[PDB]
Amino acid sequence: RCPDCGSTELVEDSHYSQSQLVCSDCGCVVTEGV
Amino acid sequence: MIIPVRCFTCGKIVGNKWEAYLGLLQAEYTEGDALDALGLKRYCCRRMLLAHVDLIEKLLNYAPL
Amino acid sequence: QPMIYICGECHTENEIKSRDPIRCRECGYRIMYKKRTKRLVVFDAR
Amino acid sequence: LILTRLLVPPLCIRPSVVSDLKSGTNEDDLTMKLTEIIFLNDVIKKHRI
Amino acid sequence: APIPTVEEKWRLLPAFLKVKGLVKQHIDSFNYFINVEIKKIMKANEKVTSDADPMWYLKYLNIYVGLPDVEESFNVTRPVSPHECRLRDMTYSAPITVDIEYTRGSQRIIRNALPIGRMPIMLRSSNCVLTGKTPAEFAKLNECPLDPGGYFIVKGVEKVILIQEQLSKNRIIVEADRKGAVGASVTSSTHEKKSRTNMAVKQGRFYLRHNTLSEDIPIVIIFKAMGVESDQEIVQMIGTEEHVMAAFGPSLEECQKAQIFTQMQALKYIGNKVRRQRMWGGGPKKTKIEEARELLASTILTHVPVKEFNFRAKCIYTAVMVRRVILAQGDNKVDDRDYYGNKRLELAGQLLSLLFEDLFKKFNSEMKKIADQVIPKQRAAQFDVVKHMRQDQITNGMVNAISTGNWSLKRFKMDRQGVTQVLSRLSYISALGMMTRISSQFEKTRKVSGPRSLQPSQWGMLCPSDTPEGEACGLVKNLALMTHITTDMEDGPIVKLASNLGVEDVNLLCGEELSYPNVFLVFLNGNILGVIRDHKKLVNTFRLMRRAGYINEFVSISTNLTDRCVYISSDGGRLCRPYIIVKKQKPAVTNKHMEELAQGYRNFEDFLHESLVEYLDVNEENDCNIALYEHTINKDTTHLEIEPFTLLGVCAGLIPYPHHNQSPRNTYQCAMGKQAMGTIGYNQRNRIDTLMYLLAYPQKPMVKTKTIELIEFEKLPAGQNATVAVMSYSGYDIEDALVLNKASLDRGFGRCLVYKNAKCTLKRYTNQTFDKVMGPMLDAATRKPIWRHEILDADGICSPGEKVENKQVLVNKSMPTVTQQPQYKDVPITYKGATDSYIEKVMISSNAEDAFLIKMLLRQTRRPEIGDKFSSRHGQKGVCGLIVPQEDMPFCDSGICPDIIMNPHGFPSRMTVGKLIELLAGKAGVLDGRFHYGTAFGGSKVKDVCEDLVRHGYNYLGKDYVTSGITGEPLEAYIYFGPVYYQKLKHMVLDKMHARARGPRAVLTRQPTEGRSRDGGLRLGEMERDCLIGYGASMLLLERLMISSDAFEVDVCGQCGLLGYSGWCHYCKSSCHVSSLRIPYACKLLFQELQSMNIIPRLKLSKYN
RNA sequence: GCUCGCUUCG
Ligand SMILES: Nc1ncnc2c1ncn2[C@@H]1O[C@H](COP(=O)(O)OP(=O)(O)OP(=O)(O)O)C[C@H]1O
Ligand SMILES: [Zn+2]
Ligand SMILES: [Zn+2]
Ligand SMILES: [Zn+2]
Repeated sequence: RCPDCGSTELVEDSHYSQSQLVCSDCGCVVTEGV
Repeated sequence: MIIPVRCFTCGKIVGNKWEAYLGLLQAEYTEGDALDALGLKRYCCRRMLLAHVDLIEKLLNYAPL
Repeated sequence: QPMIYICGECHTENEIKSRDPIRCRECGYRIMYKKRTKRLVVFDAR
Repeated sequence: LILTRLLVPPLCIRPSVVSDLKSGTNEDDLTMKLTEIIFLNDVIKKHRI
Repeated sequence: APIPTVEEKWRLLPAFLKVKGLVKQHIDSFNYFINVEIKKIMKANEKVTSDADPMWYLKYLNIYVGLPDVEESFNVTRPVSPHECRLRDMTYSAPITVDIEYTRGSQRIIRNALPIGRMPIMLRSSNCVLTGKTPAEFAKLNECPLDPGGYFIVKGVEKVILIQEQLSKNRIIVEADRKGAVGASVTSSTHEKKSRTNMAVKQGRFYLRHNTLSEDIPIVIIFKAMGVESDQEIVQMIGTEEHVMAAFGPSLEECQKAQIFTQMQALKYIGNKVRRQRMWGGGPKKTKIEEARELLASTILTHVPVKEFNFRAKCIYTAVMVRRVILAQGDNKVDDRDYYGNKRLELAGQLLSLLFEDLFKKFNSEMKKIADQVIPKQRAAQFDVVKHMRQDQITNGMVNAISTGNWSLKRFKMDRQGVTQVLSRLSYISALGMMTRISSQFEKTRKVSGPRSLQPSQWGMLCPSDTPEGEACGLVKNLALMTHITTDMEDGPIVKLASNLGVEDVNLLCGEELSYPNVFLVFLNGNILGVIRDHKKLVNTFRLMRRAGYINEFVSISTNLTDRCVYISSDGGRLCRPYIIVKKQKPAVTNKHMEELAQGYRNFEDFLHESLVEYLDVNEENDCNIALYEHTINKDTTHLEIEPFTLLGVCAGLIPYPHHNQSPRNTYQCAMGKQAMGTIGYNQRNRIDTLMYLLAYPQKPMVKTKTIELIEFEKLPAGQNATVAVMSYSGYDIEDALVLNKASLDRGFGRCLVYKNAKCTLKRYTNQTFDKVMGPMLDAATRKPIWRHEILDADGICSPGEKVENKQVLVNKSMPTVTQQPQYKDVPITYKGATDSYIEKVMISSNAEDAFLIKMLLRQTRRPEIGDKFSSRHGQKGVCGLIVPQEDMPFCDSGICPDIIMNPHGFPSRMTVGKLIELLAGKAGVLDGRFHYGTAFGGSKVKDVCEDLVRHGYNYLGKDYVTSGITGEPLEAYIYFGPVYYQKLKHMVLDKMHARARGPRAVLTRQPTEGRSRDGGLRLGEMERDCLIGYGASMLLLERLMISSDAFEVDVCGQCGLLGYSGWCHYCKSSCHVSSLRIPYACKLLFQELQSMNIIPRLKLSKYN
């Protein structure tokens, strides 16, 4: 779940070679870096 | 691979004069007189037609078909 | 769902399902290409 | 100056790669050296016994 | 009265190319290896038996390699084409089988066809399927008819075995040492052992040094040990010159100081200086003198053979060596290593022969071990080798040695690397030039600068200009256009003719005759063949007999008047070049012979047999007189040069008028042509490689060299002819830059295609589970696949014809995590790319291991822009500085606007007059519809193209009246217009552009990665830090090297000085003195590593005030 | 992902 909005729309979307699991609703970066 | 439609420098339509040029090669015409008869006054179209290699048939020989 | 492929020498439309040994009828070639898609594709003349 | 204990470093100095494509893992040379040292200590103890 | 000249003489060159030339070397070597050498290797190890249980043996009868086949089918073979091996990522090999006879239970059992291995088949070889095929049959097999071949295909990759260069074996080398002492060295190498024995003069006396001796011993003691005990005979063998005796006096005095006067005493003294090879197994039983005699007979000077413990030949050899050292101790006539007459070239044949011999010996040893372990204790069930003949040994050995490229032969103790290299498919010229490469034994790691020089011995053999610019300058070379590498001969008739020609036996006379001024020593591959008088008659008779055909045409004979030695070379690897024989100021080749050759009456072999053209070696041509042209022929001429432009190699042949340019320009042009973009072959569409560059509309050059016609480069061009005007425009072409025309690029000029490969594998594991591809994950909201899975088809594999964007999946691969229900995790093949790509084809194949291999060929169509690198076939590499519109380009009276505007300032510093001559010839040719020739040391002259220009109404110097396109006013100076063959290079700004955000870091040291494919950041090297220090920018250096790279916050205890964690010190078991501190992560790693090394750094912290 | 080798680039 997202720590800010509590949503479950956590998508793994890499932004320019940066692995990043981020919430799809508010854009809160859950996890980043591999 | 294939004859370009437009000349690189000027832009005269040269793709339609390729096969006929080959006909002039199938006839007794040389390179210079054939290029003159085709209407290529400036040397850019002469270089375009003369220095072009017909590689499309060599590739079609390897085509699936 | 009929999945279609093309052989490397016969060039015939062969329908094979999942987990099948890659082969082609009336021959023994083992190179199987995929047919071109039917979706519309837009190209720019630039 | 004479060592009787060996300080094995943390895992940060000895990175381990989990290569799931095969049945093995990629380890640095220090881990193998420490493994061989422990094996030699055990063999020495076994021979002493 | 000028001497008549044969105009058609150059026609001798293509005929030579019909049976020999560029690629025939490796092909012939591989054929000789697989047809003759392999049988000899099998015969050398035909019988293998074990010591236990005698009367048991395994006898090989005959070995075959057969035709290439694939083991895909279940226990069935099938013919496979090399292109299929390229596609399926398998090896192109043929099953090595052998027929044998053995004894199972003392009853002879024979097998007529039992496979034992797989030999990788070289392309276009004798057993290759591609040989003896027509271009139509090549099209049926999806192989280019113009492909040079000669390379191996292993696991889908193309490996080429480079020609190795090494020093000749069994040759005395007189050289100075580190301290200036002029000593000698001889590396006696036989089929079994190679031993380098040296001789020094460190203290005015000669000591002999070998690896089998504890200390170097005087040469006189060795003389006394080898049978000759009288000192007078030793002195006579050394020489009778006064200075020779004066130099050898100290050695005799030192020998007389000791009590060594007989053979037994000398052998005992030598044995005292012999050390055991670390407790050799077996009872010695007083072997000291015996070990000394065995080392003298077998180990020392292996190439010099002793009939039955008769060291007469070895004594004469070491006496000649001492005499050479004495003569060299005066006038500094030190032999040089870079002289290519002492060089030998090993092709793929000899390397493969050694490798196969080693592998077969290992297989025989393994079989003998298995026999010894199985036969004496198993059961009454008689053991047979057939149940234990593993067939994967030789196959895996060959595959690994060819693929990895490192060769480790313990039987010969040879540890080589970089033997095989990936064939470069940048262009046809790239592969054609890489096929004829030669690496040096120096194996560049340091600045030698002694072999890197261009020696005059490379004349006609190796290309002088073609060399990789960089660290490998001078140590990687290319063969000439007309050259040949000799093979090994039988050496029998050579000895017979030498004995019949009056060569006196060396055993019949003493060494004093060696000191006579008219007596010449005759050698043979490093062995003393004997002595002779009037060596001119001997040399003339040997050359005439070689011309007649009774002696092999590759046997070389040379004479050294300084050392008075007649060398007869018959070993393989020597470089030879054909030359026309000249007798009495008139060449043997006439116009009638060339007319018969043109009509087809005779071939090059007929010229060889009729004593018209003969092969000359470097050592042989050292004594011969060669004339470049007919007018240069004088009274003292023995040979005539066939064609001077054959001096250049393959890559250098593309240079139009290379003799009008500078040598660094030619080198840079060769380097860039090795990277020139263009077509690869007629099968370039079905070919799927990891990286391919193709040209949209390639055009053959207008100024083509005869080498281009010979190598058929005009069928596969790698560039385009553009109307270049040499002038300065807008100041965007300051240093090497060029201005491109927008309208030209818009109409297809310079348009290029980049093909990349994306391969995925679905393999079956040990457990009965397999990798499976899921369908496109359709979105339930819109009933359509998601943006990531948009391009996927119904089977989860991307379909050709669509465009792929960044971070899109091509194959929806999911793999199990077990190796009870299987658990699959997704590992899709995402497309990493800045620009979009189009899928041309998707190939799906199945290997024998049920692993599905999927290869997608992505295509990108790129247009020339700012940053693309362009070449002009003259080393004038440039970058597109500005793209101006057509109306901004200047125009002539006819209305022609230039495509490429190049800076004139690049001409004076580089003196590239050849570029101007090529431009003029190309303009004349496109005017009169002809193809002028830029042949080296020849070609069309300037007067002819000037007359062609003046005839057509243009200026006789290329400069034409031009009106400025911008202001509309005529220019004050005429502009040099003309068609130039510009070639685009693979170096693009799109692939080289890089930008690095925070991104990922490395696990060991938390710093950005290295490569762009790894998305790494730039590195501030030591010199950048030095510059930042010199500027005095402390804060910028701190931000770059600490804040932005490896910043971290550690916890240090102020009591013990050690590193804590989470504000706690485990050492002191307290947390009151623990304080945070900023630090580079590499510094913390260093501190931890030092603590691991018992070097404990104790940090005493303090307030910043 | 670590290592090594080749190759290019200025
Ligand atoms: N090994 C190297 N170390 C440092 N810089 C290098 C190296 N190789 C190339 N460069 C860069 O390339 C430049 C070398 O060019 P330079 O030698 O001056 O001209 P050039 O290559 O001789 O061209 P011409 O042959 O004169 O046309 C200078 C340097 O910044
Ligand atoms: Zn034109
Ligand atoms: Zn088929
Ligand atoms: Zn503490």
